[PDB]
Amino acid sequence: SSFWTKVQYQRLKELNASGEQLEMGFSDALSRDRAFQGIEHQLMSQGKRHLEQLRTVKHRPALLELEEKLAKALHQQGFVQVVTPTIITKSALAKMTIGEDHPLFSQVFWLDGKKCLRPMLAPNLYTLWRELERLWDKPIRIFEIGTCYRKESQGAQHLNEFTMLNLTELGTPLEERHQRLEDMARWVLEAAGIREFELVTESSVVYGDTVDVMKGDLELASGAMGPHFLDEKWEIFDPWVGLGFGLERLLMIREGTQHVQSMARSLSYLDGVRLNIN
Amino acid sequence: LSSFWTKVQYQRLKELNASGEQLEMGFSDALSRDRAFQGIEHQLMSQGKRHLEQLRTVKHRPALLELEEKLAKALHQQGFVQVVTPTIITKSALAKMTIGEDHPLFSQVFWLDGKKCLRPMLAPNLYTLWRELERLWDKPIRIFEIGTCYRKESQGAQHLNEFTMLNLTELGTPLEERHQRLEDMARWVLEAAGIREFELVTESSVVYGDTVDVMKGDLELASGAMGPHFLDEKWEIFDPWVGLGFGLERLLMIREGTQHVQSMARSLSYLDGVRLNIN
Repeated sequence: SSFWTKVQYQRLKELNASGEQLEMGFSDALSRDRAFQGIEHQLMSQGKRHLEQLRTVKHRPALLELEEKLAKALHQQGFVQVVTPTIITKSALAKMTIGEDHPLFSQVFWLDGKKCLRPMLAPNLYTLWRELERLWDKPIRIFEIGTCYRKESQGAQHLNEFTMLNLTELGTPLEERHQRLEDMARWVLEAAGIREFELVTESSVVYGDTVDVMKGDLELASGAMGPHFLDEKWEIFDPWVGLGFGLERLLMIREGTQHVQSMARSLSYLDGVRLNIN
Repeated sequence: LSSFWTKVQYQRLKELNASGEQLEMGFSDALSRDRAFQGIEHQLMSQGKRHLEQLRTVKHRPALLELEEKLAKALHQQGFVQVVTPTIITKSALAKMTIGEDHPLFSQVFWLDGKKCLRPMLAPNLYTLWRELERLWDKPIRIFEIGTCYRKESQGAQHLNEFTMLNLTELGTPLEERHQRLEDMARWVLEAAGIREFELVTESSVVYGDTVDVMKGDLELASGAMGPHFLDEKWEIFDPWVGLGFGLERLLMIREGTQHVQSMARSLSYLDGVRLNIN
């Protein structure tokens, strides 16, 4: 009836110990300790092995292989990729809501009294939409892949630095909005190797007719469409659809993993492998 | 040659990547001037629109993104392992780059709070990876990273708070081959970026190791160094090594011969070197 001690559970965890392995039980406190050195060793061996694949054939971790595969898949559907500032103005962050109540101000990393690290890509993409609409015929399709920051979590699994992928279409014919939302989820998720997922539609006073792509309980992405009450402040007058994916979750929810930090930007892990091993 | 572009017209033609010729030309008076302006602006805008049409119909991604992929693949080919590290670093990390209130680096940095700031360079994170990997992989160990870095101060006429760096390194380079290895790194990167002429100026500082800079005539394309280095002690590094760092936007600017370093940087007012403010 003796189970893993603290440090043992936490160590095995970083090493991506299964859920079952973690729930293992032993008779005596020493018998346990013996088999501990046993599992850790096996898991370490796997990490070294995987790291060997990175050194000799991949040459880049999953996050980057995923980004390229997703970008290419969208370039193929005629999406134009853009790269915008990670540093946005207070003024821009404010337009992300109506009224003088800007909840987002309490969860962002302020650099200045005027500047902050973007916690999302929407304000930048909103800006480009307005500019491209005057230059390009619709539908207009653009997306971006990049780091976003949020100083405070909503759960003990929300990273400070995370990678997002927002793709949008300005000019979507109204009756095609839902279908286009499905297309986007399909193009991205299939390209990531995830075929199962529901498009749980929803509609709130605020969020509006918001869409949540999910694989059971876990949400892979969040999307919305326009006319949207935020279009006024941004000067957008065309209907649209957009979807935002958190790439670390996609990596997580793909190669089934314990912690999401195993593959997020890090110094402790390399391509999902803890570094202080064997 | 009596009247030249107003401090407003000059600035506008600059944004629209007007050539240095156009920026200088003068005229008889305010008219011949204000007429040639709208005439040049119009041509520059047709240009930008045309370049954007290429982006929209065939490239599907801007120069910065295209360059990043070419450079990364070129290094994967020479056996370099690409890594991705956090943009937020500790005060300790920054300090190990020898400093405190000592060097103004602490004042050139964007602090998020009392113990963390946005990385102004990629060195500390790579320093950490060397340490970890030296225990798992046979040397020479080759790794590199392409990522955003932050500095809140201007050095030259150009200044980006957000810039993209490419730092490649080799841990375990034999002493007698360091200079050559720097040549190689300089070559693999720049040649892939489409820049053919450049020189590695090695300054054997009589005070602090050897400082290396890749120069293009008078412009600096990359900054580097080699170990043993006086900072290796704190980072627990003991092997010889070489590293080179490149600012991608600057590289792009140098190559395409453009006015602003921001026209191809992360932006909201530019897209693939083109000012959106056009028609």
